[PDB]
Amino acid sequence: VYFPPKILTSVGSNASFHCIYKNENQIISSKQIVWWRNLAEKIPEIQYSIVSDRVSKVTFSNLKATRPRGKFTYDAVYCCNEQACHHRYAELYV
Amino acid sequence: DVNINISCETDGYLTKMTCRWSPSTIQSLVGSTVQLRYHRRSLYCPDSPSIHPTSEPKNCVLQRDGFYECVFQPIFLLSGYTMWIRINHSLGSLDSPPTCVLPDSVVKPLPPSNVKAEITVNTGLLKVSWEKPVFPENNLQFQIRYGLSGKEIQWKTHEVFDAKSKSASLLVSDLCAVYVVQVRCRRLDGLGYWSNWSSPAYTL
Amino acid sequence: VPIQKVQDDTKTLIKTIVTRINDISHTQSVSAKQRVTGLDFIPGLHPILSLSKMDQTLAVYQQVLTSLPSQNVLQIANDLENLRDLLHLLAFSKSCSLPQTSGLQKPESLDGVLEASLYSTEVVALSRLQGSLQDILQQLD
Ligand SMILES: *[C@@H]1O[C@H](CO)[C@@H](O)[C@H](O)[C@H]1NC(C)=O
Ligand SMILES: *[C@@H]1O[C@H](CO)[C@@H](O)[C@H](O)[C@H]1NC(C)=O
Repeated sequence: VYFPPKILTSVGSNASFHCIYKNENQIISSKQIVWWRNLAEKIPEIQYSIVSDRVSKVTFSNLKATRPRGKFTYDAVYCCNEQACHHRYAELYV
Repeated sequence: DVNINISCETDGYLTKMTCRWSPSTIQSLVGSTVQLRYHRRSLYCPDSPSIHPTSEPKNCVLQRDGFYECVFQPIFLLSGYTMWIRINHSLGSLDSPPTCVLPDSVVKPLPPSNVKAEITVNTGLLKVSWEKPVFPENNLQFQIRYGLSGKEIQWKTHEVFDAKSKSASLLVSDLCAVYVVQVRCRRLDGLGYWSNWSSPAYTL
Repeated sequence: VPIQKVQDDTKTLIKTIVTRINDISHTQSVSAKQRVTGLDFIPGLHPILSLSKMDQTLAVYQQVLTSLPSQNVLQIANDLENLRDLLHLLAFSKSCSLPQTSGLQKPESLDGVLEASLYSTEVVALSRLQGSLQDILQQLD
């Protein structure tokens, strides 16, 4: 459950995401979530915000042009619980 | 009688196989279509090669130098290939004596990058070092050549056996001038082929 | 063929395939502290001791690797198939005559994640397969 799943914007402006995590039949709160990028980098806690009890909001700043990775041309960002990441992800395009 | 020598070539990335063979005794057969058959094995080349009743065709292209050319993709690291030359015509069929080639035995590496040199003014031996290529992972032996700088070069040859040695020492005759050195590498056992030379690195 | 040559060839095969996984995974760098659900059928969470466990795990790895549509992945799958054949050769070399039984995969979840989670499946499979290969190299001696 993501909204929106993808976005288009050239280098020179910020970014905005929204995720809600679903696990079995229980929905986790928002104060515990941590964001993830490409499963390689952890984003410091300054870069998040909470709109309400059930959504994690992240605003990036001064995004740089993404580097191609194999056949793939987008970078993926995952919302995960503690250290448990759901399979789905949002699409980042520059 | 008919005889066709077979030569194969492998790139250093272990993703491409190239084989070449001479057409030097087929021109005298008017109307003779050419073709190639190759048979794969589960593991290893066998003791006595022979013709496998079931095979797989593969087309080859003619280049300008006068050699038939074709490739295999993808390749197998430890699988035996049995291939041969076959000629078809209107009075029967003749089969050439085959030859078995292991894919790992005909692999040559890339030249070693980042070649440098310097003159230790204190002692008198020339110091040079390299880095082994990423592939192949097997142990390799290196051979080194040095000489003066100018239009024509009167080279001298030397080698290093210890694969773990990334450094070498060499007796020289002049040190106030500038020398030239390059390197090349190959597998220790003997299989494969020499891998050119290295980029010209000029001393200071 | 002599057993020692076979063992050396096996060891070299593990080392080369690990190196290919490494330099293809440098652009796909992942961290081990991130667990993703929906891939419980991908192994790598337990140590591997017995021969049949290695055979079955490598068969599963080969299956998931050919489940992915890319050329380099095809090469990795081919190398793992050669590795499996080498391991079967070793198993018969050990002079143990337990009848060969193989197969038993019902991968509907595999197709689901492949059509839904291509990237995650690829990276997690590569990472866990590399870890598994390191475990086999550790326990081979
Ligand atoms: C992006 O964020 C910066 C501060 O981080 C802000 O000044 C700017 O108005 C935002 N929007 C843009 C650049 O379109
Ligand atoms: C020498 O290197 C060039 C390019 O690096 C390559 O095209 C050539 O095939 C090499 N020589 C041999 C004998 O393979």
